[PDB]
Amino acid sequence: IETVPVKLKPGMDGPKVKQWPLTEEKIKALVEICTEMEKEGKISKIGPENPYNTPVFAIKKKDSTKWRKLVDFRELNKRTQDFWGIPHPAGLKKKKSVTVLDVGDAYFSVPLDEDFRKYTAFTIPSINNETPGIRYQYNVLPQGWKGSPAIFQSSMTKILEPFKKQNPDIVIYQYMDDLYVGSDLEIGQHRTKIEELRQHLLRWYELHPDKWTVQPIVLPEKDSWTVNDIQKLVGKLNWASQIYPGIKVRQLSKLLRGTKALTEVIPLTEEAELELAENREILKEPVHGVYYDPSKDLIAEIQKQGQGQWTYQIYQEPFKNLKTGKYARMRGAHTNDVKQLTEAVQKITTESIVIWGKTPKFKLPIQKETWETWWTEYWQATWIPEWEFVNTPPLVKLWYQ
Amino acid sequence: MVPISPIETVPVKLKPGMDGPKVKQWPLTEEKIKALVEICTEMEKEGKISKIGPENPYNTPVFAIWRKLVDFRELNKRTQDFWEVQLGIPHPAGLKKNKSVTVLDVGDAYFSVPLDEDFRKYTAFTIPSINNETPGIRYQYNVLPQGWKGSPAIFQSSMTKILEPFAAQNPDIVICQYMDDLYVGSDLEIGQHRTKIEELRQHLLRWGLTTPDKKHQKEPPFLWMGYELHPDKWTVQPIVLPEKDSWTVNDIQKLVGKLNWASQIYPGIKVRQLSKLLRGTKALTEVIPLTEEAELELAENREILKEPVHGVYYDPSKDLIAEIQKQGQGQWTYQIYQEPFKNLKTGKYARMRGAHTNDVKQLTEAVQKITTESIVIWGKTPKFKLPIQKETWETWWTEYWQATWIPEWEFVNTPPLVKLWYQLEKEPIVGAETFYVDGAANRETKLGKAGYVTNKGRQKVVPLTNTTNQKTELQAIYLALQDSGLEVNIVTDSQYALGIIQAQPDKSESELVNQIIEQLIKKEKVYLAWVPAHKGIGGNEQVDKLV
Ligand SMILES: *CCC(=O)N(C)c1cc(Oc2ccccc2OCCn2ccc(=O)[nH]c2=O)c(C)c2cc(C#N)ccc12
Repeated sequence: IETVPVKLKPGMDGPKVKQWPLTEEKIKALVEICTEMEKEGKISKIGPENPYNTPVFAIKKKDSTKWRKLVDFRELNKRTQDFWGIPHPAGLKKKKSVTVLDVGDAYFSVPLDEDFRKYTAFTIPSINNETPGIRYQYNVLPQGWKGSPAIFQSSMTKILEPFKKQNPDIVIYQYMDDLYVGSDLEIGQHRTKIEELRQHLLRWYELHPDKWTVQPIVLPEKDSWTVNDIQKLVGKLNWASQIYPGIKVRQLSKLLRGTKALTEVIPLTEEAELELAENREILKEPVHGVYYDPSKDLIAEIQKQGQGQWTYQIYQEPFKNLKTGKYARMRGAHTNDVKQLTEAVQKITTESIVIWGKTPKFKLPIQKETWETWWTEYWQATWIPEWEFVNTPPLVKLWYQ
Repeated sequence: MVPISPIETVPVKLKPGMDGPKVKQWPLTEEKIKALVEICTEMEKEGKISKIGPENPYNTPVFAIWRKLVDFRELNKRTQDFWEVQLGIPHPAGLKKNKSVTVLDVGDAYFSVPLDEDFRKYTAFTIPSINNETPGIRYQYNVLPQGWKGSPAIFQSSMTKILEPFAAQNPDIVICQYMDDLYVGSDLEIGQHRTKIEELRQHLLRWGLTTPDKKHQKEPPFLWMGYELHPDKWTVQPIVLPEKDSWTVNDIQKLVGKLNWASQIYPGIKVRQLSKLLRGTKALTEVIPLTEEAELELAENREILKEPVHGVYYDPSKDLIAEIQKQGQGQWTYQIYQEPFKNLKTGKYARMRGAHTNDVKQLTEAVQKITTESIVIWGKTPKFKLPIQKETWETWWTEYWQATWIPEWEFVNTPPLVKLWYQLEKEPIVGAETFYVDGAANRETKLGKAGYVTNKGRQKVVPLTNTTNQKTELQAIYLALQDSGLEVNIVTDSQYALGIIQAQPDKSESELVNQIIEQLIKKEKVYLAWVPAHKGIGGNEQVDKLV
């Protein structure tokens, strides 16, 4: 009911980002949505004196046919002054189950600082560049802007005070327009509790982190090894020696002496079996000196393994993985690589939000033009992370398979 | 007098920390001064400008060419940024055919849009006095000045806000603003069309804006931005390729400009060989001879451009189809249409700068470009006709290490077809000879060696001059491919060669890579395995090639 002064970082002007082209159905959807919002005073038309711009598109969330308006506030978010903070709940990832709730509508009940409004300008584009586009700016806290959860944090505390006082065993975290509610109850009790919390918030996504663990490096167990098997094993052990210090390959490399056919079976000497067993024991231990630094970026790498399987690693320093995983879920994307990749990016970003409370920087195994052409077609999340593209095939792919 | 509705003014500011312009007025001749006095007296009588006192410290130079021309470049430098009047040029193929298209001249409205009063003081200008014996006449603008930075945007936005209700309550017409002209199209009967035109003239007159009753100068065919717009079709303005005995740099740049421009409706235009001559020149007057490839390409272009070709307008009730053909040397051509033999438009795509490439990647990129262009022009993705088999694409995207996707498409049998030229095995080949390869080079003398040893006792080492480590590794793989049967296993330690081959190129800048590609094409089965170097892996002989 009272506006809090907001400004940008010193020396930085507002965002000026080109609006990318949109299909006719997304444009019409945005026209309906924005007309309804203008009737409710959430946004207002602006004139040519506003030079700023932030891209906009439209999506369709899970289990819903209604179009939703998605604003790409990444540039404005990095250009907005830092708000202050609350330490991340390290127990949220340790909980048995977590549920994500979209609380974005609440942001629309708080007015936005007048002098800042011009920085939220966006454009509904026209087909074939016939007009300069329908230009709007926000009058209330917009969805996707980093200042919205910071400004609403007091009100959110006031609304969640009775529920948090009633259930001290339930962990509640907030990131952007999402509310993460973790507990240890049964799925039915968790769903009834989620309906209880949503009806509690009304009058004012099943996720199980306990079923997720870090993935160790495993080596094959065989009764007969070919030359090729031993060569691949030596390669993988040499790669792992960058992570684990005491890895030793010389006794296994001794078996490869001579020019033999790749398919020829080679029996393991006793020294080779002992070396392999020592390597197994070394790989069963965690990596030495692995810590998280909140001042550093999180880097997420993804490898396409084929047959709908994807691997990923989250780290800050090379060979110091903070998280590893394997997303093989198949959900209506059996024939589309890009949809699978987009869903994998969204899941990894969610896991990173739960663990560290921020989004990672992705390295995507895809050409820039393909990804930038198609990723908005399958995006369903409120937030958007940063990404770069790798054009050279990494050799370590099969070592994560 | 009928009351005139006021046009809402746009608040304008200067750039932060800056001040208004202060430029010294040039001395003018007596006749020019008299001319500017008459013109400015007329404009003051009309209300475009007003006289001001000595308190205004700002000034902008004025000229006469009479005609008054105020040079606002300094005030433009000091004026805030505005939203663009246009985010792009409309394309004729996106227009939807109309039974009637009428043109209205709203130029007189340009001078009826008021300027923000707090900003008017920055537009001050001074007419010099005769013999400079009296103080010059001081004026300031009350309306949007021609040449000021914000005039087109503020004018377009004002006109848009004016036209918004009229367009909203007449959804059976189309109104488009372009500069000081309005274009109204409709499929209504000509009488109802002219009627609604009169209604528009009245609605505009309610803001005091006057549209001329005189028969307009613009009429079919419309000549606009190098285009001809006809009632039922569109094309480019006539493209004439000049006959030159010798071609200079500007001749060839004009030729590639004409060919690029013509390629949007004339199918099959090629610019590769003619563009190859302008490489790293940076000399506008330099005269470059023509290669024979440039002559053949130019002849094909003259054959394509011999007679006029037209594109049709867009019909949203029909499907959108885009067909692609490979032309060779990284060139691709495409046609976008809704009916066979009647193109909406055409175009071309050239491969990006790269060391290695293959046809499938290029076809993919061209598909993405056509998709983006089509979403721009028509707001939807077209159905594609591609010269590639379904099984080829499925093998490719299922085995490719990168994620890739092409939208809905169908195979069209139009040679040359895009195909995969080799596929490496997933497992070692039983019964095939195993070649352990290696190569090495001296960094100073540039002397190297490349060779192999095999499980059957076959061996080879070749000495090389003017070489590097990477070249000797590739050369080693090449020697293994040369001297092996139709099925072969190959063991290397070169992460460089594996990085290249795993990218699956069918063409390269390096002749060595191309030779390896030819050898791979000739084989039946190839398994390529990698091992760490200097790890004592027998067979992998670093000492044999380091001698
Ligand atoms: C605002 C005008 C504009 O941006 N552009 C590119 C533009 C369009 C145009 O054509 C139309 C204008 C209004 C309604 C409909 C159309 O075209 C529909 C297709 N069509 C074209 C021409 C014709 O005779 N019939 C027809 O059905 C025109 C004509 C122009 C003209 C000029 C000029 N000079 C500049 C921009 C135009």
